[PDB]
Formats: sequence, C-alpha cells, structure tokens
Amino acid sequence: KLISVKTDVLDLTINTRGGDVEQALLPAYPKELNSTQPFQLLETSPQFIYQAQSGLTGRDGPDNPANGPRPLYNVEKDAYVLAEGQNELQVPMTYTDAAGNTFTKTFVLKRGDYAVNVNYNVQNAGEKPLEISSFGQLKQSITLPTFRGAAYSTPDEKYEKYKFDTIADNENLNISSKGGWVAMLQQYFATAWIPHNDGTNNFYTANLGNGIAAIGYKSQPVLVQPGQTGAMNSTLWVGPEIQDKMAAVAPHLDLTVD
Ligand SMILES: [Ca+2]
Ligand SMILES: [Ca+2]
Ligand SMILES: [Ca+2]
Ligand SMILES: [Ca+2]
Ligand SMILES: [Ca+2]
Repeated sequence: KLISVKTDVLDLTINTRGGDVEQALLPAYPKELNSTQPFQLLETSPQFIYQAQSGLTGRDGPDNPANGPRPLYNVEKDAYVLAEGQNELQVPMTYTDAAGNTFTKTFVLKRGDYAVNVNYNVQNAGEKPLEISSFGQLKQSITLPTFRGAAYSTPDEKYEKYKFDTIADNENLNISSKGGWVAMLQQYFATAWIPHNDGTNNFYTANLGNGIAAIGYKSQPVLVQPGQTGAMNSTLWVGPEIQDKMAAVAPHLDLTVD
C-alpha cells in the first residue's frame, strides 16, 4: 500500500513494497508562476515517472530481486504528519524474511528540512553472516510530458554532470569512491542520494528501457554476524537549494542548483 508522510515543507507518498518515494510535493513552492498549487518534484503517473528508490541489496538484501519479491514492510499507520510540538517525524517500517531476520527501514524528516534521512537496521537471526549493501536510485523519464539531467560528486572529482542523452545512448557511469553523492537536476530543484558510510561506494547510471534513465549508488557490502544488528544510513535530498542544510549533508551538494 501507499502511505502519506507530511511535514511543513514536504508531502511524500511512499510505497511500503520496498519503501520507494513515488510522489513528492513541495507545499511551499508554486507549481507554476502565480499558481497556489504545490510544486511536484517526484511523480508517478501514466505520462511521467520520477521516483526516489532505495533499499538493501547485496547477497542477502531483501531488495535484491534474486532474494524474492521487494519486501512488503509493515507500518504502524497509513498517514504520518509532523505534530505541532515536534521537530522530527519518524516513519519506521519493518520486514521479516523467511529465515526470521528483521529489516527496519526508517525515514526521518525534520521541520523545514528537505533532507530526508533513510536509515536501516538489520537484525541477523540466522546462522550465516548476512552480506548487505544499501542502494539509492533516482529514475526519471528522459523526455518530459537550466541543465536537466544527472550529476555526481566524489572527493576527487567534486562535480560532474552526466547527460540523459549519454544514458539513452547506453554509455553509462560505473565509478567507485569513498564518500560522494548522485543527483538529478533541473532549474531550482534537485534530488540526490547521499550515502553515509566508511566504505567504497559504487555510483552508476542505467538506461532502464522505455525512455527511463537512472542514477544511483550501491554501498560496499557489510557483514552482519549471527545474532548481531547492523545499521546503514543515507540521505535523500528532495527540494530547492538550502546552502546551510546541504553543506552539513555532503560536500558540494550545493553545486546541484548552485
Ligand atoms: Ca533466489
Ligand atoms: Ca537468497
Ligand atoms: Ca577527471
Ligand atoms: Ca567535473
Ligand atoms: Ca568532465
């Protein structure tokens, strides 16, 4: 099912199968000049797709399609709203696999903030180590229903654009680095995935077919030992440039809008 997650600046629709962001509205920004309709950044419609996907892949990650269906997470409620007397809104969802292992995925949103934390906890109830990588992917229709396209950053390269035309020509990115981020850009707004780990991340683009481009990251896998709990952290930026907030999330994220 879909759940609604709302703060003062974000209106998100999240699919509990996998935990992808299928729609994102920015209540504070007009859809069009002189409109009071909210700007729609992420969108899933028959004409257009622009989604922020994420999960746990690697050998034992439930979102790895070899491991079975995208995990259908359990939630406490269908609608989450930031309370007047709260600074933070947490949206925890839980999935138990066949073997009894527990996977918790939590979205954390803050008042006035366009950075959404997406964090995982993995409890290993079995007898073998669980090898897990987190991933974040931004996928979008190449042609719409000043630069529009993708970008990324590594500590070394700092800023790089990647054109949708290049992806459509099936020439794709495949680079690995500590730190870094990936993004999709348009005038005034960006979406970006930012891993928070100490490993070597893999950043890539893909042509997903039917005129859909993707950019994403896959983290270096970690091992969660039998009986142990493991944690994986990332941030989704979804909104306009806010220099101060962006700088604390990742170096040079401000270059996406600028
Ligand atoms: Ca299988
Ligand atoms: Ca398996
Ligand atoms: Ca270079
Ligand atoms: Ca460059
Ligand atoms: Ca270059």
